[PDB]
Amino acid sequence: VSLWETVQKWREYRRQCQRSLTEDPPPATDLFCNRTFDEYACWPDGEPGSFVNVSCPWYLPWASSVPQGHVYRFCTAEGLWLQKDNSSLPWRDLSECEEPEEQLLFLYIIYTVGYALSFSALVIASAILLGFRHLHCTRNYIHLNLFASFILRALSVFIKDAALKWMYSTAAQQHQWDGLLSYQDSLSCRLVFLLMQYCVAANYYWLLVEGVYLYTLLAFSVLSEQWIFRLYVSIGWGVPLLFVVPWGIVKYLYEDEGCWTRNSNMNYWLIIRLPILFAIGVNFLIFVRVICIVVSKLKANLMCKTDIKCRLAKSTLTLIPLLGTHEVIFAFVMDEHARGTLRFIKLFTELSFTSFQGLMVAILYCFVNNEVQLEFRKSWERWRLE
Amino acid sequence: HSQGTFTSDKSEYLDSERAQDFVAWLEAG
Amino acid sequence: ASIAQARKLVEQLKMEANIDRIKVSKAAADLMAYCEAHAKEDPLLTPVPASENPFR
Amino acid sequence: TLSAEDKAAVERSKMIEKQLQKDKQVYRATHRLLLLGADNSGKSTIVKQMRIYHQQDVLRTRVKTSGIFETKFQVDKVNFHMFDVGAQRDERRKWIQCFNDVTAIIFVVDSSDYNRLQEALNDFKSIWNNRWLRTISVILFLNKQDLLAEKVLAGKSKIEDYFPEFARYTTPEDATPEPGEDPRVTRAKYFIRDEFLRISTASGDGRHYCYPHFTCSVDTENIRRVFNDCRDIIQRMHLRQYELL
Amino acid sequence: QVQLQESGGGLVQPGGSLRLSCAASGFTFSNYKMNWVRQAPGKGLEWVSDISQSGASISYTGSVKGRFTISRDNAKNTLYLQMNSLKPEDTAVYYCARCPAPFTRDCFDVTSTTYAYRGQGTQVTV
Amino acid sequence: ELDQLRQEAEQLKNQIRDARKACADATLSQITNNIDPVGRIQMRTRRTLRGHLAKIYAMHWGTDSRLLVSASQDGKLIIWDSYTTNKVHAIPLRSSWVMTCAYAPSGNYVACGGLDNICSIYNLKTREGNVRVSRELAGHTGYLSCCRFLDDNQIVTSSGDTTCALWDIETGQQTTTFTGHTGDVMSLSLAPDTRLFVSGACDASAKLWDVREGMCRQTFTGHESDINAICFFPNGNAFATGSDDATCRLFDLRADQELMTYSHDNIICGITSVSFSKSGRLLLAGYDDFNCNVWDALKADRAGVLAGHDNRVSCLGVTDDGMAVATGSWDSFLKIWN
Repeated sequence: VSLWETVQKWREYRRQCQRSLTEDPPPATDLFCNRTFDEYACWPDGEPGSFVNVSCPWYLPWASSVPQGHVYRFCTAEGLWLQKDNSSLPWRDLSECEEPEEQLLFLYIIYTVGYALSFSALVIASAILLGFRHLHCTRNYIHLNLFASFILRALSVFIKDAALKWMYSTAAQQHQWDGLLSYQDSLSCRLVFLLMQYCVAANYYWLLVEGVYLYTLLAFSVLSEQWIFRLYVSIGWGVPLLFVVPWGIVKYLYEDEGCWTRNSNMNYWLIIRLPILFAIGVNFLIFVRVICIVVSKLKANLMCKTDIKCRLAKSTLTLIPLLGTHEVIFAFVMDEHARGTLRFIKLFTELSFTSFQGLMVAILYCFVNNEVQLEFRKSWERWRLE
Repeated sequence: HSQGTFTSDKSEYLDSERAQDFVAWLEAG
Repeated sequence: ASIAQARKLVEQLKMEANIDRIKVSKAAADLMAYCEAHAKEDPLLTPVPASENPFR
Repeated sequence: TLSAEDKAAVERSKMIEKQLQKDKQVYRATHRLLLLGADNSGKSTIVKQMRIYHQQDVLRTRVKTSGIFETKFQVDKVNFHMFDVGAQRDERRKWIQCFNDVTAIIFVVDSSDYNRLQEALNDFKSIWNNRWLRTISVILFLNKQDLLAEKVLAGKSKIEDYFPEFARYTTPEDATPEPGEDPRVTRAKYFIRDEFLRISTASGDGRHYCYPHFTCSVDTENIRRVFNDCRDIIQRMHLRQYELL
Repeated sequence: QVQLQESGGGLVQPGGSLRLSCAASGFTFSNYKMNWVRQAPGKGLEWVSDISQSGASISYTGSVKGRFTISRDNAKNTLYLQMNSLKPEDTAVYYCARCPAPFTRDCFDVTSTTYAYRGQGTQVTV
Repeated sequence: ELDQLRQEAEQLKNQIRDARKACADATLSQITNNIDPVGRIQMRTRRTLRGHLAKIYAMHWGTDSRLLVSASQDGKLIIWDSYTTNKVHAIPLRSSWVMTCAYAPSGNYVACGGLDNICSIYNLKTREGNVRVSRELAGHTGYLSCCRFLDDNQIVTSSGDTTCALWDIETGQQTTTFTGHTGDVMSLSLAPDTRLFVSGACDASAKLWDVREGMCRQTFTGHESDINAICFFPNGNAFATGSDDATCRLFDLRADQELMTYSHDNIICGITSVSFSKSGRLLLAGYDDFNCNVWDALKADRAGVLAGHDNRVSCLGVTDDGMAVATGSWDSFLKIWN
């Protein structure tokens, strides 16, 4: 079941006609019965006054579901079958041979919006941080790298969707059946998708170094900051490659399918799914031992006004976007099993959130962060002395 | 990772559509 | 002791309170002469052209 | 040879920069404290027992001067510096500005001499509200706990004489007293602690805190207590940058 | 320079309801914190009471509470220190204290040995 | 007798007040409010020196208007080069608490001091091409506040024990000691002819000293709080004081009375540093509001703001030729303006 597959099966069906042109049936004694060399069978004319019946094609997928059917045509001595017009629309019965994705449209309209909003907010945030001199620090360097990993994710997501149209019915909207296979059998489409399997992994691993960093400021004494940053920038931007490039090798060593977009072999998909899940699990662990500490400093806050219920509730919803804690909910359990609405729910509950994650990590950790607010007021007031 | 799964899904349904249209452009066309 | 030091300071204060004290008009005139005497030499008053200074 | 001379100078500037880069990681890997007390508060003795935690150099004794720094004492593989001010004048409202970026301030109170207890109370209030010493937390040490016992046990006590608020004081329920102590001594021990704590309640809002402790003259857990308090102080500061507190 | 003057002290019959008033000049009186410091014979300096900038916050030394009063008066530029129920240990010298920095709630060196902005002092006896 | 001495002191004070009143005829500002002002003056940073870790307390320009030395609480002494922002020397300090520094007129020595009561002098003409503490000075019983070189073999120091003294570099003893102050002396400035100098202490009063004999020629009052900084007019006959009462005043040695009272309404911060200019017309000062307002001499109206510092400003200085103006604050940064 594949366009490419069936194009070559029609090249074989025309090779069949080439082999059938090699053995043609003799005509009858009349005007004609023009069946000549059609797009199905290649058998010329015949004896009319009979129910001329030729079997069903095999390359047709709609016909594999019903092999019992075939074509029904009653040739007559006049030269054709049964029609009101001459050589226009004949008597045929292909109904015997040839035997609803709404969600997709819905889903796609939602996340193409979250990612756009994120990208906008994140380029604004990154510009603000890179602007002021005062706030140049290790924490904000990590924040900028995480921002830049969300901007690289959005881009690839955008471009990838364009590719789908080009190699499918958007270019097949015209009469270029050939153009889709050439562009599909090229080496420029292949690159395009293998460029995505890296941006997603890099975003995941940068969320993972935002939590491992956060974790060592409390756990134990810090060391050479110079060395620390060099090791961190190597994990977030290069550990993805260590399992993305092997995945590209496997896809371009054996599978070699349509621009590496269909996870046919679920074992090769695990090459990417496993490190992502590892990063998500470490991020979730880093999120549970930081909330203990926060409740052990509020509950034990000397005088301690009992309000931990509305004070630590606002200190959990600010850590969720930074460490990407929402991914551990559905993804950790199911993956290639749910074949029901469960799958749809899973799909819907992740795409939606992840697309809008960037926007939130840009507000809470930059726009609303009071320190960044001091850059503005001071400068604004500075500028106000003229 | 829920992004490659949407990509895969869209691709397999979409691909199939084009195949039967190829057929109706020949046999039925 | 404290008493001896106080007496010494008193004897010192007495002679440190009888010095010439002219009117403030002469001091103001001298300040005027000094301030418009070198008013064109200080670069903070009249900046030099920004073509030969070492801060280009 | 303009380039040649410029190159000599540039090379020099790069040398005197590598040394600064090396010293930056040493400056930021140590903690500076400030210990100040009273003339009769056991201050000295405490400084002397941190020595046990830390031609060549042997018992370096210089001239009688100010700023007597201790033995660069260290615990649990982290270095601590403590600066005991001495040989100075009575007034301290001007040189106190130097210690505006220290990790913590150690305060020692002689809670055995009732007479001057109230005069020691003021100094803590004055240091608490200072504009420069406004984001610096203070560690409280109540020294000479042994001598307190005797007092309340002898005759001439009258601890409510200079403090007539003790009359209605009841022991807090949360107070965990030491197993094998006396009710009278538990009342006196905890009645001074919250005296200092009430001053710390004003101008609070989490900017800085105060940590009370019941220390003794020959206690050996001081360096531990200081390490734990500094660790608690550092962790709270980091959390405030991530808006978690 | 800055001069602080106090009066009302002296020898008087016990229970005389003494009067202690501080006179200030050479600086703005509405911009500084006023304290009270006492020096009993045979020992060092002692702190008694303080008042806020506008007279709102009031504190007392534990030993003497509910027997003394303080009242800052900007218009008359005086202080009210009426007192009663004398004790034999109340015989001492009272010094009118000041605060070096303005626009601040606390300041050191009120009981220092050689402070500058401190009154000359008056002698009282029961 | 105490009582006897009370009347004598009161009579002396009354006589001094009457003598001051007799010499006063009219105010300078009201009688000369006709000349045009200097306008609004704006500067912008040209160089930004970095490298210091902790805050900065003092700095001093050289005699060539090209080299300057700065001291910081991190324990390092650094000699800069304003032309190319290239460091030359980096001398570690014996003690990490430093509050003052100085530069020799011949460019051969420096000085430092702080909480430790010893003053250290370093040589920069060494044969080994390094630096070495040559002499150290001891004898003070209080933290040093300021020190300025007088020549290759004399120096003047100020300490917190209400005393000032003059030392000898070749052999270290107090050649002369000046006493009479009540509070702690905070700053001093030598005259251009090195014949007299003034010093303000924590008693709202200033004094004038003679380096030769040692007698206190004159004394001036008027402020209502501690004196934090003091400068010296280029002509050699005036000086300015900046106190913690958010006011600035000017004094004249011959007039013996204050002339200008630079103040405002919305500023409540103590002065930290004071310096003049080449023309004796643009007075610069520091503040706790993280700014450095340029006030004037006869104008008396902030005609320039040096905003750009994010922390307290502690040191300030100007070159001998006036071409450049430097500054330093508690953020461990230096700026140069024009």
